[PDB]
Amino acid sequence: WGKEGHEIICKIAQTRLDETAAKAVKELLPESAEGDLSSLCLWADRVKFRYHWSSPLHYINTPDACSYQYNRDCKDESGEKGRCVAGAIYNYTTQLLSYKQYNLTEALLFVSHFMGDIHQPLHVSYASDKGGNTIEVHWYTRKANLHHIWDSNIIETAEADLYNSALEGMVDALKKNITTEWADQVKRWETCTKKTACPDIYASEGIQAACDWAYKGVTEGDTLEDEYFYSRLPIVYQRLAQGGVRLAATLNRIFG
Ligand SMILES: *[C@@H]1O[C@H](CO)[C@@H](O[C@@H]2O[C@H](CO)[C@@H](O[C@@H]3O[C@H](CO)[C@@H](O)[C@H](O)[C@@H]3O)[C@H](O)[C@H]2NC(C)=O)[C@H](O)[C@H]1NC(C)=O
Ligand SMILES: *[C@@H]1O[C@H](CO)[C@@H](O[C@@H]2O[C@H](CO)[C@@H](O)[C@H](O)[C@H]2NC(C)=O)[C@H](O)[C@H]1NC(C)=O
Ligand SMILES: *[C@@H]1O[C@H](CO)[C@@H](O[C@@H]2O[C@H](CO)[C@@H](O)[C@H](O)[C@H]2NC(C)=O)[C@H](O)[C@H]1NC(C)=O
Ligand SMILES: Nc1ncnc2[nH]cnc12
Ligand SMILES: [Zn+2]
Ligand SMILES: [Zn+2]
Ligand SMILES: [Zn+2]
Repeated sequence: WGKEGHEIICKIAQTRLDETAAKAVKELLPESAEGDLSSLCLWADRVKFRYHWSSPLHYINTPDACSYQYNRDCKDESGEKGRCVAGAIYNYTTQLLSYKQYNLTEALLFVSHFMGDIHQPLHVSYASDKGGNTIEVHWYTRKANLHHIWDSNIIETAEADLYNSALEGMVDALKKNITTEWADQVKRWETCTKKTACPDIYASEGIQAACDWAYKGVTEGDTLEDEYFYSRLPIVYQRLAQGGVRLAATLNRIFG
């Protein structure tokens, strides 16, 4: 996701931390963050070139089908197994279990960003179109690629048009629904029988959404506007809420 999506996910997650995880996050954040995890939830995107080995860790490339399997797909262009967002999440969550050898401030920031990215449908999608990056369309009157529409345009258009430029408005509405509309599902989103995290569950859901909602109905050159926007917005809400709820559930398991 772009900045807004990661901020939303981290804002939701930080208010769902239990006391031991809230304590560990406050201790691991640098002073400049002023205690706010969401002020650094895009840090990982800012080291894609300084730490070039980290670039493939933001997504998963799959064959053209609605299927995801860790052993088949979690590898980078060189074929090195484990170098994809699911493998990164296992890596950095395992490093945080050592909290109170690695920089754990970086592990916390990578886990926060990657838990977000693994919930963007087009970050678990086709290698053949680079996760929709090569599908060129128009978002209303402007040129955009489909990947960027999902990382940024849908959220930005909702923030301006539906929330009158208050992104805290979108956060607040998601938090209200996590409490009043989605409570039973939220309990399932939080459940993980693994030691730490369950990224393969989230990636499987994500390629299914890429097929059914993101790629669906889209052809190079189409103009995506109100019909696509209103029909896809609920899936974006769902994924941002799942990302926030799961990031908190994971950090609570790790630090507890
Ligand atoms: C798990 O997390 C660790 C910590 O961020 C990652 O370690 C980093 O791994 C990369 C290689 O993938 C290392 O870079 C390479 O280093 C060697 C020289 O040491 C150099 O020959 C290569 O050109 C490249 O720069 C990097 O140094 C290393 N960083 C640390 C602090 O250990 C690891 O990649 C992650 N694995 C995942 C997410 O699957
Ligand atoms: C752990 O990693 C973080 C992020 O890479 C380091 O913090 C950065 O430190 C440099 C100076 O070395 C500053 O210019 C950056 O502003 C810092 N980034 C952030 C996000 O705070 C941190 O120093 C590392 N801790 C170590 C080496 O023990
Ligand atoms: C929170 O949930 C409410 C209720 O489901 C959502 O509002 C509904 O949105 C649908 C479109 O998905 C409309 O067709 C209904 O008319 C709305 N219902 C009501 C009572 O207004 C709302 O969009 C959700 N907000 C978030 C951020 O998830
Ligand atoms: N190749 C790729 N596949 C999916 N998402 C991406 N984001 C940046 N590059 C990507
Ligand atoms: Zn992102
Ligand atoms: Zn992206
Ligand atoms: Zn990213």
